[PDB]
Amino acid sequence: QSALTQPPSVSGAPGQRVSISCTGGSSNFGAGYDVHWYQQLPATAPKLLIYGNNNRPSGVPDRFSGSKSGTSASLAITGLQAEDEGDYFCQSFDTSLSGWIFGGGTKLTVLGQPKAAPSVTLFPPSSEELQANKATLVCLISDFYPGAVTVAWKADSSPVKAGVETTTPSKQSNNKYAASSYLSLTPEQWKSHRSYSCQVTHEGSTVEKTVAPTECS
Amino acid sequence: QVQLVQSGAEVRNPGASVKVSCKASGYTFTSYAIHWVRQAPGHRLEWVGRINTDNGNTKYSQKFHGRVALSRDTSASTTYMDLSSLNSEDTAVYYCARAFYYSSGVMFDSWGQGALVTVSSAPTKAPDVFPIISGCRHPKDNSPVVLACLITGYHPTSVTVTWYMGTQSQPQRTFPEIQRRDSYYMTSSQLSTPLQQWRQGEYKCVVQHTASKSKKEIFRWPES
Ligand SMILES: [Cl-]
Repeated sequence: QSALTQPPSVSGAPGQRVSISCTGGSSNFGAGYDVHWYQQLPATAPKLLIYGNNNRPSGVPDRFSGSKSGTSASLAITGLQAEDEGDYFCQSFDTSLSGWIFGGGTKLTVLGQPKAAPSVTLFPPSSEELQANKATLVCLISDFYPGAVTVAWKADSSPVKAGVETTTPSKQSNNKYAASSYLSLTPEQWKSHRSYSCQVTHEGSTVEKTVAPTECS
Repeated sequence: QVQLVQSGAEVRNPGASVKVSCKASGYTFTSYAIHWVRQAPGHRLEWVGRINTDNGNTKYSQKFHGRVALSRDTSASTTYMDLSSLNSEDTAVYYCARAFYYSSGVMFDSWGQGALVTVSSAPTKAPDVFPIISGCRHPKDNSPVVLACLITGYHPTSVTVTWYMGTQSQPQRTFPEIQRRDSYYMTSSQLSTPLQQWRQGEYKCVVQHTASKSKKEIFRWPES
């Protein structure tokens, strides 16, 4: 293979150890080229972590280490901290392509973060948006862990079958997940029903919030 | 210290071209070669090419079919990447990196911050921002009041939001951006702490969209 292969992800508890393998082929590792490793924390540029199979640039702690045999290379991380979460790429050179190649990257997850139920707030359309002949219901879902959530909408007590757009959940700066669901209605549809409900399911619990055109009057 | 600083984000139509720059400092510019590496969404890092900062010799990846050109201005300590005939697969963050030769190889010991190039046919557009509220603005019923701003109809990503009570920055809750069918984006930002009562104009959300050179503040939640 003229490409490097890394596992898509590894996980480990705080203070424990993980190992990230990287395998290549005859035209890179088999040609005698060293392997380098790079760390990419969220919203940051790649940083050189290991060069020349097992050397650390100045400043890189001893708990990040590398090794390489003829076929495989590995990055080891001991004493895992939450700040280690991110993507880790191996790198080498390939003679058949005559260029630099990178591994697919391994996303490191540091376990131990406790379960957290979502905080859910449901917003009705603003008067300004209604004045512009648009009605959007906004279901904001914050501070939950782990990432999976399911959203269902109800017009009165009937399931809404159109107009729903929900975000893939993603971690925010607080290391917790957030998500949003938007129900697009016409002003007429909004005023036609008695209420609307956003329903959020997360780790054996469901929380539902309701808004009505009549309230606040 | 050694550092590479790149130019800002760019938007281009398909078939156009883009030039990104990489200004070097903290070391002898012509003594180290510079590489360019890109990272497209949902893809791994991909080597673009190399340029010798002394004589200007270049070596490009064959994946680009001559669509890329690298240059350097020794007087300016800057290298440049030109990528022509842009397509949607070129939407990516483009990094520059310094090549370091050790005893038995070369690695990329220092990286620029990255420049996001977005290739799209949708025109750049500032966001509309609506004040949204849970709790009726003037609640009689002792329910907490949550303030948020609904941010829609902008392109490209992203927007930056900050909240203020008077002059002090306030804690906020951020959310993903989502792309609509029309290719324009939509997002929200929520004031973290619930309120009870406040003077009109006390709180505000500030939505910055650098691509459209615009900034929009909402400081009034009216009666509904
Ligand atoms: Cl107000």
